[PDB]
Amino acid sequence: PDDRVYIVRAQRPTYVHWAIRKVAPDGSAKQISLSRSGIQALVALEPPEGEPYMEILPSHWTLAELQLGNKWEYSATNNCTHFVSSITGESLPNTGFSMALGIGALTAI
Repeated sequence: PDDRVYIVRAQRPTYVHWAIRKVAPDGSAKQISLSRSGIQALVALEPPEGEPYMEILPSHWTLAELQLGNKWEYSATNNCTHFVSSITGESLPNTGFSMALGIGALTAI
């Protein structure tokens, strides 16, 4: 019940990565966003990366965690901003796609 959950923002070289992070009382953290396996984008845990942008509800974590391993169809109009916004209801600037790299910008697992 003491877990805190945030939208986090990580500036990457070609685009802005958005994620959801859960921080435990002991300061350990988990983070979910979009990654890829080869050419397949997907929802995945990732190392905590980036700066807290906005605190949100614990229930938002559950929504993200329930999507782990789902496929994602990655595009200019469907990227990490949309993943986070669809969970949280928060508007984020559509900064979350790399025109130069497209899906290549996502971290490989």
